[PDB]
Order: sequence, then C-alpha cells, then structure tokens
Amino acid sequence: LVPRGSHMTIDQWLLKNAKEDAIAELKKAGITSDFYFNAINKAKTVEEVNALKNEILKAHA
Repeated sequence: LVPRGSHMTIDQWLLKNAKEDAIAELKKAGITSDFYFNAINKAKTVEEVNALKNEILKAHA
C-alpha cells in the first residue's frame, strides 16, 4: 500500500493506491510508457483508473 500521510483523506488515499496498483499491473504486462502511466495518475476515480488500465491491457494483449 502507499502509506497515508496526515494530508490525505481515506478517499484520496484509496485513489492513490488504485493508481499505484494499476501502474504495477501494467508494468507486469510489459508496458513501459510514461504517457500511459501519466493518464492513470491524472484519473479522478478508481473506476476511471480501472478502465484506463483495462483498455491498455486489452490493447497490448
């Protein structure tokens, strides 16, 4: 888990953890694109992170 700073709501913390987990999954699949990682980092909901991640994996499969 990304640990949670005092600066950070639970909601923000869960979103940051989803982003990190998605990027880790992309890396496991051989994606090395910062452009794609940045898109995940700009996402505003966990579902957007999931959808970005899933589409990249599908495109790369």
